[PDB]
Amino acid sequence: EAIDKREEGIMVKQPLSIYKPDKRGEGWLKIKPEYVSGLMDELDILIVGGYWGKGSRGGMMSHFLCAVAEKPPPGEKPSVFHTLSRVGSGCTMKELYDLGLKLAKYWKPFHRKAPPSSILCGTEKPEVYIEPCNSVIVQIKAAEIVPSDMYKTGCTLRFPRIEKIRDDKEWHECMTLDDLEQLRGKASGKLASKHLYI
DNA sequence: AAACATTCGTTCACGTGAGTTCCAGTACAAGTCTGGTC
DNA sequence: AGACTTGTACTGGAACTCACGTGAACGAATGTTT
Repeated sequence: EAIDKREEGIMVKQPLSIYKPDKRGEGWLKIKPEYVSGLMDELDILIVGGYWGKGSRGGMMSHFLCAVAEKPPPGEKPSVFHTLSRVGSGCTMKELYDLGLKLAKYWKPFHRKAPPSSILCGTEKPEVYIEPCNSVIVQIKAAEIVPSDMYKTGCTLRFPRIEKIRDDKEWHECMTLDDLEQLRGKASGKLASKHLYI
C-alpha cells in the first residue's frame, strides 16, 4: 500500500519498546523498497566525468559524474550525452582503485571556457572529462527521480549509490534519453513501482 | 622322538573421543566520504 | 539519507595432544598326534 501510494516506506514498532536516546534499533525498524532485493529498477548509465577525492581518498577519483545517451539515427552510434547525476558511493576501495587505473591514462582536464562537444553539461562542470568511446557502464540503485536544474536532463537521482561497474556491457549499451523519460513517466517520480510476491 | 597346531599370550599399530590453543568469519557501533535541495 | 572502512567483541572450526579401546601380526612355548 505504501508503494502504491507513492510513500517512502513504513515503520514498525514494538508495544513494549522503551525510549532510549541514541539507539540505532531497539524495537523500531524501517521497511523500504530499497532494502528488498529486486523491487527497484537498476539504472545502468555511462561515466563522463570525475572529481578528485578528499581525505582518505586523496590521490584518486572518489566521485564521478554520469550522463545518459541520446537517441541516434538508425545504424549510427550515440555521440551526444546529457548529464544525469553524480555518484560518489557504492564502490569499494579496491574497485575504485581498479576503475581509476582503468581510466587514469584516458583522463582529460576539463576547461569551462571550452566544454567538450560530446559531453554537454548544465550547471555542474566535472573537473576531469572522459570521452564516451572508452568508459565503463555503472549501475546505480536510485531511490527516486526529482526535478533538477543543475543538469541538462533536468532530473536527478535521490540517494544515488553505485552497485556494480559492469564489464559485460559496452559503453554503447547505456540508457537512451527517451528511455529515461519513459522511466520518469512510468510512476511519476519514484522508481519503486513493483509489488512484492513471495 | 619329531612335527604341527594351537594357543595363547603378548605386545605394537591403528582408530576414535575429549580438552586446549590459535585463528577465520560474523555482528554491531562509530568514523568517514558522498549525494541533493532550499 | 546511504555505503564503506575501522574497531571491538564474540564465537566456532582446525590443529594438536593424550587416553581409551580394539584388531591383528607374530613369536615362541608347550601340548598333542603320528
